[PDB]
Amino acid sequence: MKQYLELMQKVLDEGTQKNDRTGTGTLSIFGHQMRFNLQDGFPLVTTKRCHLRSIIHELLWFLQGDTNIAYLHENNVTIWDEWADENGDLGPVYGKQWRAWPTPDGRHIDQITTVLNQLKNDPDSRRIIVSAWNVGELDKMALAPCHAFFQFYVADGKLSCQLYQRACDVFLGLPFNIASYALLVHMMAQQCDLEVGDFVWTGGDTHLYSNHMDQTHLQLSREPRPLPKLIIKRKPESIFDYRFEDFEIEGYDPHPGIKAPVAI
Amino acid sequence: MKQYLELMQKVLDEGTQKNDRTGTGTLSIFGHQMRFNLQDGFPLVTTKRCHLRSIIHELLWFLQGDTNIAYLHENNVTIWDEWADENGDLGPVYGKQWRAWPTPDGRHIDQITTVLNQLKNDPDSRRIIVSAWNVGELDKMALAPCHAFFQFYVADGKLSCQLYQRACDVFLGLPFNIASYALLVHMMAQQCDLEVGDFVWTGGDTHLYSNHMDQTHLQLSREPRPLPKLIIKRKPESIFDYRFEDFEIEGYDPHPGIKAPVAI
Repeated sequence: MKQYLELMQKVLDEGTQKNDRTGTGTLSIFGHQMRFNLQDGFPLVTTKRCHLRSIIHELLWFLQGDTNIAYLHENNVTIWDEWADENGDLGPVYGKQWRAWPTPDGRHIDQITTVLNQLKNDPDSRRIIVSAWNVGELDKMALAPCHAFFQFYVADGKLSCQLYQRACDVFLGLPFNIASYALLVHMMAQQCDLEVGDFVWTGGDTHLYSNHMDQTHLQLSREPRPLPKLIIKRKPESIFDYRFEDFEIEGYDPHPGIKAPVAI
Repeated sequence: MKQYLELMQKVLDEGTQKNDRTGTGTLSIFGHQMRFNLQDGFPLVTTKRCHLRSIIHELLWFLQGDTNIAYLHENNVTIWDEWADENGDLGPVYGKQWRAWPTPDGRHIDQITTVLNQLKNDPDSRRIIVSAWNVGELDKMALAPCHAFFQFYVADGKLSCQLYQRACDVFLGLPFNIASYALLVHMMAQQCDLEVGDFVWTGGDTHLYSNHMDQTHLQLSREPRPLPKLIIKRKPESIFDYRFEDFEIEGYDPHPGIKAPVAI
């Protein structure tokens, strides 16, 4: 997509050379923001073939709040396998914080229900927020939240959402991330009888791995195509009642897929 | 400053009309980002006279972690008076979360010390973060955090910082906010023997109150002047040992101050 390709070029042009966790070098920039008007089409990259299967399953899984990968395993979704222990547990990652943020006084805060309550009764609130950055539980998580915090906003009958992503592997992870949150905005908008607005993506340490350079140049040589259209075939009674089969994509005509090699 | 004035104009040009908490209407946009290269000067607005007195005192107060306004009162800093109760308490706002985020297992997490530890031992970390958004303590706070979350980054011997501000009164609050965090970056950089990099400001619900419109047009009619220079007269042994007198501003030549009327 235009916004995505321009970010790749920006990292190439002004990114600084360094390293990651402890291995493959990277080119990185700090602080970036882009916007996707969801009325213009569903933001699924077209310059390389992507699939929504895992994205949809993972989001439904997040919304349910159970951090065990049993559900993902049952549906052959393996993106969390590398981090799950022998019992399939990941610790209190995303879902747990979204649906049951633990407090010192023994309560479990449902941030998703809270946000839906705000959107329906106080849409102009300046604090319609969901945070996965629970400082006191970071050490227990298999991975520290990447998509750490997001906020909603309502104007002119449209629902917008801004995500703060602390770090981002532009080539491998970003396409997945943008589609995931775009899907959530559509679901929340449907439950609130609102039209979709903008998805605003804000990133911290935004990078490209050294071994993804040839792949990046290849993708940049391709012209983006018209964005597809998301179809929700059914209207669930609540945000927790969506099903995999409820979502379909129309008019998706991407360029060939590009593999993403990763070091271990 | 150029970046600040362009934001005011953006809100004027594309902001939508609505309301706030429950009173004065506003023009607002959702999702914005701007960058200040601290090497180009200290980002204290020049198109209207500003002062650093309260900003400095408030930041030292945040760093100490005590949320009672006694210190502010002793120094005639009254910006938190409206929210403090009879005993001068504000609940677990900013400072408490920065220095003693409470966990369900009875610990108090010092995020400032943690970040300094990361900057000195693992500067390439993609999670050098401080969050004030403690979901389980929001109801006990006098006010929900506005400057909610910030992240540091190091490259080419320079320290950068990105702040996520969930909501922002562009005319009254933003000038204060930008200078406050810029000051923190300078202090953290000094303690880490690093040069200052960029301060990246990211906002959510960014607005201008209807009764600040004439004031905004007046400020936009003024040409920004060269940014001043921050001087730190002393090098404290730690981030918790700074004093008010350690900071001085040179070359600050602003336009006349503009009052900000507020409804109650």
